[PDB]
Amino acid sequence: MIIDLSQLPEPEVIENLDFETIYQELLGDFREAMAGEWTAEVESDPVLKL
Amino acid sequence: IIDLSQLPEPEVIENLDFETIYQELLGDFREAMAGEWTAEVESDPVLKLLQLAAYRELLLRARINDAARAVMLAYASGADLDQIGAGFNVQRLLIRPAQPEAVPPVEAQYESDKSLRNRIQLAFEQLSVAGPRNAYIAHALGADGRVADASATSPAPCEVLISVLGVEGNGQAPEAVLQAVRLALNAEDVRPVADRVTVRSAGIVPYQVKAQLYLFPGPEAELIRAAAEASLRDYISAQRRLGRDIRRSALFATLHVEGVQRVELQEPAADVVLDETQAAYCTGYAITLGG
Amino acid sequence: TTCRTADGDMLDSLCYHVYGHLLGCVEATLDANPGLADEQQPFRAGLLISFPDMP
Amino acid sequence: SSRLLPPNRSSLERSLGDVLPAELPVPLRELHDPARCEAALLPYLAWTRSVDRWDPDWSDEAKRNAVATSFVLHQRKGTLTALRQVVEPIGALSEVTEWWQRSPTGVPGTFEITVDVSDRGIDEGTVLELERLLDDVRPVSRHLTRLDLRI
Amino acid sequence: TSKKDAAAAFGIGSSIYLACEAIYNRAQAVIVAVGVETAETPEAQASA
Amino acid sequence: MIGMDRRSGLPLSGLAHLKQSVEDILTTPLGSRRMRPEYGSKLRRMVDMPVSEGWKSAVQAEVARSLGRWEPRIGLSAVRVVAVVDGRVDLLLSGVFEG
Amino acid sequence: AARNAPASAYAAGLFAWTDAEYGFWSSPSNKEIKGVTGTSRPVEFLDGD
Repeated sequence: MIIDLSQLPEPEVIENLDFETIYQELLGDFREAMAGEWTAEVESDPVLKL
Repeated sequence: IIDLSQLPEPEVIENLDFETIYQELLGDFREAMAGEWTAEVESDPVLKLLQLAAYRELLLRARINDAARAVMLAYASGADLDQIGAGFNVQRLLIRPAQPEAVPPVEAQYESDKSLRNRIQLAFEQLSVAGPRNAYIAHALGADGRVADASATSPAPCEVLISVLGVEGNGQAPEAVLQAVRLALNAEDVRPVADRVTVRSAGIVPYQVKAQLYLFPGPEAELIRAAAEASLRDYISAQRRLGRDIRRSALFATLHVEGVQRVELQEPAADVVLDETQAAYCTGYAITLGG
Repeated sequence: TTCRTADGDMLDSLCYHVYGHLLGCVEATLDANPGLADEQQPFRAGLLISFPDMP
Repeated sequence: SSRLLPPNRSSLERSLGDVLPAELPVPLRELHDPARCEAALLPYLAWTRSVDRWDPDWSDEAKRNAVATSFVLHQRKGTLTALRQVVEPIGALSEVTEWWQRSPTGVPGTFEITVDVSDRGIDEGTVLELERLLDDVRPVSRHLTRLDLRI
Repeated sequence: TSKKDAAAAFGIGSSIYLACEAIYNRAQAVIVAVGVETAETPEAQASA
Repeated sequence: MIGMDRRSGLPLSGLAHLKQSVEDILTTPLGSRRMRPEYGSKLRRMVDMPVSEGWKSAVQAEVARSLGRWEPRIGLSAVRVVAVVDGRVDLLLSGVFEG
Repeated sequence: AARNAPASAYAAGLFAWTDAEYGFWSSPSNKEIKGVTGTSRPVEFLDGD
């Protein structure tokens, strides 16, 4: 009497990922860390390369 | 059957602090920029990038560790043992499931933690149907209104003495609940072997404890006194879960909470012995303060 | 829809030509591929990436 | 790395592409292979495989085979084959008893076994463990506490 | 043609890699390097 | 807007930040950026195309496109092909200064 | 630490850089050397003397 694997709930450690919810955090971790000394959110600025 | 999820945490990757990660990145950076490093190069925007990068693998050494907890049965949380128990033939069952007697008060309930993991621990003790020491144990934990089992044999061979203990209240388990183990052990035992089923195989002696604790002059003595029984009233029910002994030191360490400088014990003159056969029951406690 | 890479191809460049956008389309490719992330980001000459449908 | 960055890049950005990612090993698949676990976290895996008896004195070649073959030992407890492999660190397989070697219908006790173990590598001690090391393989009432040994 | 090409062809820490290190930081140009073995006396190094 | 210099990390806002963004755009190809396949220029793909009067209509478009997309603080004046020497095409790009 | 370089390879770094930046008709005689951190026997050039 084995249980089929297709009726299990989804686990905790598997995460749907997003590039944006990592990259928009890195904006919101660097902008507050500069204290307004960096304010060029244009993509050609070489902070958005890195 | 001992819970492994009550230990200090194991580190599969080392967990460095923020400062030695930063200087480890700077050293690699100097080697890469060798021949080009200048005082102007280490500017304020560049340094604040490196202070981010020292923090991101501070959250990745914390990511590998927090992932490796929930893979091992040591410190795995809910909705994640279903992936581990499927590897050990463990499916959660229904203990009075969601029957809506009335439709707005929904009453849904599953098996909780720290006992479903125990079944996973006993998963490999359910493979052998030739009856080792634990297969009589690990099949008798299919019921709910009991506690775990212990096996012994004093008489002539193929006479199994199993002690079906049960935690539901004051001692004696009902004989109608005793008949359920033969419904759980029919095609799991060996056929020539024959067991006798004794619920209380040695006897019950009444025990107590009387402790005169001290608290500090300071915070409130209502929630600190009551916090001692939060680690004690679930501890006494876990003693016959392994069938093993209680000590004098069990009556000390389960009463040390935040705000304790010394404790004291008077109820035993000397410690008693409780073997795998011998067990006892605790009737009623009274832990107050001396101050 | 399994495709074969080359030895210098990269993941976000490949699935932009296939899908047309990259919002939610790269990490879904790493999700439905066993051991792709373990492999180095500059892919080897003959690895197989199975691109899923409905990104 | 440097290649990941666009072709037009300074030598400052080319250095930061090797530093700002800062990749790490993920030693997660090695946690469930007993032949590839580290020695510091090996008794975590010995718990979930229900390894009943364990010693912190063996060599690492003698510790990993006790975890890897913990499935086969508990799968067929009654069979002789598991008994052969439960004595793994003590290299010993000489002789096993059976009914018809004794003529008067077995011993009183319905033929509890007196197995043979031969150890030449270690001579000091090694006796007081063997009456309880074989206790988990032994059923509760199919065998009696009679035992034989050999050094 | 590059800073890594001088480290592989003459070794890091050589006296001629340190000269290519001086060039590839300011500029990026083609270097036709010869490279000689270290003579014993400093007077015989000039003859090499 | 205040940004950092590409080499040497120095914070410069007006003069070289407007120059390190335009001069990078003309030689950065499309798809070289990570998760941004539309940043860059087609000027790296304009190499070895035949120099016709329809080719200058594309380069004056791609200068007006790739700078019109990702550099709004630059007003393009004129992209005049002024010399064809040895296959080398001299395109003069005089840009206005803002800020 | 700070070692003494022959300062001849650092001058050829400027002859190769000005030909790529300003052209082969441009003298490298005002351009900056990047890797240095000093100069043995420092020479005097104050403003206009």
